[PDB]
Amino acid sequence: MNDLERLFNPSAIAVVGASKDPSKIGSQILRNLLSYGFKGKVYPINPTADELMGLKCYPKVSDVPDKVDVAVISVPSDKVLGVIDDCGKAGVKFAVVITSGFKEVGNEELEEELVRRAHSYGMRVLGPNIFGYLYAPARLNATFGPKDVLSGNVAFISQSGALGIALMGYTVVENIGISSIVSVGNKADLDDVDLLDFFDKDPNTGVIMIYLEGIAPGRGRMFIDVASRVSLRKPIIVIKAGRTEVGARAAASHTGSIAGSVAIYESAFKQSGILMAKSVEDAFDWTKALSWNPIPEGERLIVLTNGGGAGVQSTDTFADNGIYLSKPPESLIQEIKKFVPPFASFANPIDITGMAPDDWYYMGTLAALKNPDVDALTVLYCQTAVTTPIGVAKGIVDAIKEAGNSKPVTVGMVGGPEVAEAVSFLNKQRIAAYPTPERASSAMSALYAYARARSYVMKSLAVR
Amino acid sequence: MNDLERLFNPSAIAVVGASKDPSKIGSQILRNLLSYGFKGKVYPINPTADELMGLKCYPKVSDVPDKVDVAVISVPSDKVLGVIDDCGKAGVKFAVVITSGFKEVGNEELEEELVRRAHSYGMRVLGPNIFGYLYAPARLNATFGPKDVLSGNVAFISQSGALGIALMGYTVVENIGISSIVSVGNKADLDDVDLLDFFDKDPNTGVIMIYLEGIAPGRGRMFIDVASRVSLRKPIIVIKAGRTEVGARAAASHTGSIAGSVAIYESAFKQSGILMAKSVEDAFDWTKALSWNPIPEGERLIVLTNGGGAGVQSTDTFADNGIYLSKPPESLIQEIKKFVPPFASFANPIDITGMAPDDWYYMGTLAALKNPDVDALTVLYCQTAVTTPIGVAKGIVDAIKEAGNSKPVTVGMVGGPEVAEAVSFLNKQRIAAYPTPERASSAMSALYAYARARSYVMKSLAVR
Amino acid sequence: SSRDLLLKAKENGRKSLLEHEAKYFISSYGIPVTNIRLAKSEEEAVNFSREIGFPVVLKIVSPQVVHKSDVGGVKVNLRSEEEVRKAYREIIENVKRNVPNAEIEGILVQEFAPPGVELIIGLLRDPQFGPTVMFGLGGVFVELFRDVSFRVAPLSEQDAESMIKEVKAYKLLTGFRGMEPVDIEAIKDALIRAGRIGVENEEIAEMDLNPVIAYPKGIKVVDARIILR
Amino acid sequence: SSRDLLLKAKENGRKSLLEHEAKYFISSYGIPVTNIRLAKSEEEAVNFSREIGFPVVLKIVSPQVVHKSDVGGVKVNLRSEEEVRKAYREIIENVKRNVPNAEIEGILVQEFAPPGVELIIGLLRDPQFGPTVMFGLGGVFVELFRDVSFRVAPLSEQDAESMIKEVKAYKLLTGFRGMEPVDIEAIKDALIRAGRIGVENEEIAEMDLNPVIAYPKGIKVVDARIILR
Ligand SMILES: CC(C)(COP(=O)(O)OP(=O)(O)OC[C@H]1O[C@@H](n2cnc3c(N)ncnc32)[C@H](O)[C@@H]1OP(=O)(O)O)[C@@H](O)C(=O)NCCC(=O)NCCS
Ligand SMILES: CC(C)(COP(=O)(O)OP(=O)(O)OC[C@H]1O[C@@H](n2cnc3c(N)ncnc32)[C@H](O)[C@@H]1OP(=O)(O)O)[C@@H](O)C(=O)NCCC(=O)NCCS
Ligand SMILES: [Mg+2]
Ligand SMILES: [Mg+2]
Ligand code: NA
Repeated sequence: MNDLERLFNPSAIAVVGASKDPSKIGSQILRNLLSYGFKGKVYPINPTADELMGLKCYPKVSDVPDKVDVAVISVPSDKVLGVIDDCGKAGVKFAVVITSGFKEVGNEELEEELVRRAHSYGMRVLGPNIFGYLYAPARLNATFGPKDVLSGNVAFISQSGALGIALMGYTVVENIGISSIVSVGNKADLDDVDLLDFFDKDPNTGVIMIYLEGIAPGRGRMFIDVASRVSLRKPIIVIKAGRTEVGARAAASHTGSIAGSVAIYESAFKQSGILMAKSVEDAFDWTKALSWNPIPEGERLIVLTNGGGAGVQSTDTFADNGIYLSKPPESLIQEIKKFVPPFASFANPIDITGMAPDDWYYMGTLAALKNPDVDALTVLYCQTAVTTPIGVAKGIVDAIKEAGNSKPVTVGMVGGPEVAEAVSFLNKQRIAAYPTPERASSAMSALYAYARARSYVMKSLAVR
Repeated sequence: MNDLERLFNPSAIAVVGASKDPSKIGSQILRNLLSYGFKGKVYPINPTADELMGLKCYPKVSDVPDKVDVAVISVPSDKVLGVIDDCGKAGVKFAVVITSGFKEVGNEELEEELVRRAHSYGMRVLGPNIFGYLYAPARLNATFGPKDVLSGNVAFISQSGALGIALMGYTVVENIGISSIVSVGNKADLDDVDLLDFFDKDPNTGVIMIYLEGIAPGRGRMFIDVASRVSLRKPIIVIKAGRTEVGARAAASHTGSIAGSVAIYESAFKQSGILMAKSVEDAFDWTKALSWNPIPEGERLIVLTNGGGAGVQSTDTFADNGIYLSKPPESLIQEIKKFVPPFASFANPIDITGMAPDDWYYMGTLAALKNPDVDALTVLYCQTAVTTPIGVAKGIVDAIKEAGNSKPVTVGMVGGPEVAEAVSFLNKQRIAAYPTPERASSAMSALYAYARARSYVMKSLAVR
Repeated sequence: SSRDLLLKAKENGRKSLLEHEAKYFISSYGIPVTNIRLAKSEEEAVNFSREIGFPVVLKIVSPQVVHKSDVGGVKVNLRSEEEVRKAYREIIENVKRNVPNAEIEGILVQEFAPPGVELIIGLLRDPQFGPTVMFGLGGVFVELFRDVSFRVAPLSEQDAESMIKEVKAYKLLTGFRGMEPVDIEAIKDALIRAGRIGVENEEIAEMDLNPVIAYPKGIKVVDARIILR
Repeated sequence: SSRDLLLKAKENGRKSLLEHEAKYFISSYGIPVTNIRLAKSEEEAVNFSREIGFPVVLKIVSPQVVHKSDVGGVKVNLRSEEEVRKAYREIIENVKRNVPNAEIEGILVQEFAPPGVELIIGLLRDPQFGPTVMFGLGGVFVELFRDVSFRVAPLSEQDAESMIKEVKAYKLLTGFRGMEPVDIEAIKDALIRAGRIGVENEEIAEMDLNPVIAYPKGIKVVDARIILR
């Protein structure tokens, strides 16, 4: 009852509440399921329809001549308990309850009855009040959100419906590759803890991003225990809703709950090795970098820049994150002195001057990455007439390939429309690129933050 | 002279060091002057050429049969003093010295002599070591940066070369309308105070953004005095380079200067009513909002959202900036209750729920703006199935027009590619729109931070 | 078993431990306390005072005292067998007088606490995370500025060390004007044990070790309150 | 003119004002100081101490001694002439023994300072911004935690008020356990006047009012340093 393998990888899924009316939510889910390419059996359930979207329809899940793993329930709340009973009779393992009108509108009684009854059949509940879920490795889009996402290794769990389903679309724009989207909504039964356990053991998932408004009473200890063990291998980024006192009360009112302690949540996340994001932008910028790079093996981070200004913005940003640069290895300085002028600066950042052509980015990036005393690289570029943005990007691509290793790299590029395209180009290659030097630096700082978070957890688990 | 009217609006400009070779800096500047459409006289200056780009060329500025206001000097440092002498003889008032190789490479004596020589002829020096300057109302692009900018009311002053010329290009991407770009580089003579004095009186300029690494010894008092009075009418945003100790050393070596005190600069900025941005993105987000909006008359800020999660992200972001939301006026709550369901929230943020169709954004936005007891509005949108991003955006535009008034508005929209277009649509109409609720809230926070900064200055200038 | 202190209190319907009981309970977990004895007779008070060493504080022990200072239930800086016998009778005579209806558990003989750096160690139960340890510097730093750190129990050595270094007043522990560096290992050790107390004893609702005094070598809890549920 | 003190000091090649001269100077600007007399005789001290009232504090005025306490040049709480009189010779010996290089301007007689909330008011010259005033709370708050605010002079009433509210230890001014709120207006007044001293007197490189005591009514500068250039 605590393994979620058949939720994410079902053989058969029923959609209860799909209709001949294509505008209904049930129908929208069914359309996403078929167009995203689910290869198992899909069972529309409707009282009267003979078929929906070319599939044989049944009036009850219990009429389906097959073992249904998952039932996506899109009927009004006054109908839900009846569908649960029939799912229970049919041996359904998971009820994914889209339906709203439970604890979030003050009807806790109905919600607790829903969970009570599902459990009497050995059935778990996701939600209620959710937009569904997606699992890319099973080609399963059981949401009424966008019909597609970029495939990748990021799992995104959201307690928020509207922001969750919107961020699902935002991942495409920000080039974030997704393994799963899970709407948890009211969290009446299955929650973050249950999901982390699954994503811990999921080889398709390498990073976990959570939008979290609150943890249930009595559940926090289990949360730290699971998240800390996940964090040893996979970074967890939490966007905490209500991270200010004022906001905690606002979240405390949005959900129907008393306001958790801000300070104690912060400490729980630290003890979990969790990275707390203060914003969507930070969370996505960090997710990109953590998805696409290994953690650095040491603190010999190099910043390479064709302008002092960007370098100083970077330095200040790194310093705000407790990251301080040190002198570059003399082997590296010697390597770069082969092509840069003598009024170049080598303090770290390594300033190759505003006169640097495209090729110096290739040569500079290659030299840094191949050097055995360099652990990570942030490449900064300010667009000038002596260069082309795409040429610089392609230089970075080639240097990364040539070096034939994986050291973390982030790229900050500042300029006009040509830079926007070059940055887009890099991100499509899964090279973490950003349109400012502070964002590229913030993203690299996330890689270090995670390495320090993992180390915190390792140390706290040390055997006496 | 201290008056820069004829630096920015010259009748005649000379480009010293333009060449038959179109790749050289002088030639790039000359090319930008003609394409951006300068209407005065342009005099290419070159030792041998008879004409450059269809214009009569002269070997010396002093041979030009005209009063030359501005000489743009793009010859090697060893030839600069010679050109200054000639310009001096010719009665030139402003020497815009592109050339590098002065204080920033350790040649102090040469820089001081450049200035000494200019002043003996009553000539002011911009630079040296700069990429030039642009002034849109004079259709004057005397830079070797991008050929074009969007026209508007923002003046951007930059002490950094490479970052400066790249940010010039970034303004286009971020839809920021520019009145002026000024590279000040080494600041050997003309500096921020002189420019601020000009932009104070310039009716084309409404907002001043400065990338600032440092101020000259003995210049800071005058800086406060001037910036203070400017801030009474025009917002100044400063991107401070070296606002951490390690970064202060980082900028100390890029520039040829010692690092000033971080804490005292920050107090000086507070006494000047200046908004200090820690990043390019913050500065540009804030500049955009300050450029397109009046300051709020009071503290009755309303947040309108179709998502609870977005609303709490906003609340937290406002709280971090010292901004706290109050319950909306009863008359507004009544106006909105006419179309929203009972499970809508009115705590502020006003949550019109996730099922809000496009036109509820029109009606909601209109009601808030028209209401006498609402001073400012932040509208948040999460892309759901029931809305269209562009429809929501057009509703916000229509509501702003139909309200008639000018109250500050910012917009935060989350979703896929359709949101990115809607956001772009709003920005091209000079409605400050952002792809996340935190950036929309941070932008509105800057409008309030500026109102508060202006108040700090007004109270400090109080008569005893 | 030190749990007898908790069971005894529960049975008598008390919602907290008496201050000597809280100290004994804490002590049983290996958290150091300022030395104390409960005097049954005057002869024992005198003998205890010699054992504990002068100067001693004498105070009435009874579940009835809301404020021990103002029932004449506290005599201070007693430096001799003479002065002990004197105060031992003034207290009882005065406390019998002003609150006769009050079962006198006894009179507490308390060791002098040399001056040092004051700390707060606390334990509370968060609805989400359960027993949580709190650390702060004493005096105004917690009471006025609320400069505190929290770790969810049980605490590892890593948790204890980082939460100490995290408070803004940390430098008061590493040496300043007129004060040597104090024993951080002792502090870590007490924090971990405070966490253990909370994890193991579900009947303890909260605990405040305050003041705790840190010295160049070791720490000593001066006062301890334990609330039951 | 009080500028005569600056001129005298410059003429004698000195690079700071003597402690009593510093306080006279400060006082002439309307910043309240603890009362003082410079004793040129064992007899005059004892009188000046009879006059100023009691108790008094005695310390050495010498162009050559800077950190006074560790050379034994500071004696305290001297209620009778006789109580003082031993101190006069007592310090004299102690400085004679340990600074025979030092020049003895006299011994300083200092009026007593009731305890209060201690403050620092500073004046420095920043290369960019010129005369700058700084504020912070005394003791560990400036010295250890570096909790200070700055304002470029001259200071408006707004500058003074906001820089006071800005420091982290600000609540030490608005009432806490065993301490009333102090006179914020009087602090603001002194801050503004400190700024005026810097703007007007180019010969002053640096000034340190430390400690300054804040009371419910008024403030008093206890010690002042003025550095010349
Ligand atoms: C779940 C919800 C969408 C259903 O609303 P609805 O589609 O308008 O409701 P309906 O009554 O039309 O029922 C849907 C279909 O299920 C059918 N149905 C009803 N009871 C049924 C049952 N026991 N078994 C199978 N089908 C059933 C209905 O007949 C209808 O099909 P039809 O069009 O052929 O008649 C709605 O109640 C709701 O909760 N909306 C908000 C949900 C939400 O936003 N959640 C996300 C938060 S991010
Ligand atoms: C200013 C600078 C670009 C000139 O270098 P350059 O163009 O390669 O040097 P040149 O000598 O070829 O260019 C000067 C041109 O003017 C001519 N010239 C030289 N002295 C002259 C004089 N006194 N009067 C008129 N023309 C003169 C030269 O003949 C040449 O023209 P040509 O092609 O016909 O021979 C270079 O010295 C420099 O400083 N580069 C960096 C600038 C920079 O980046 N600044 C901003 C940092 S953001
Ligand atoms: Mg929610
Ligand atoms: Mg909602
Ligand atoms: Na440079």
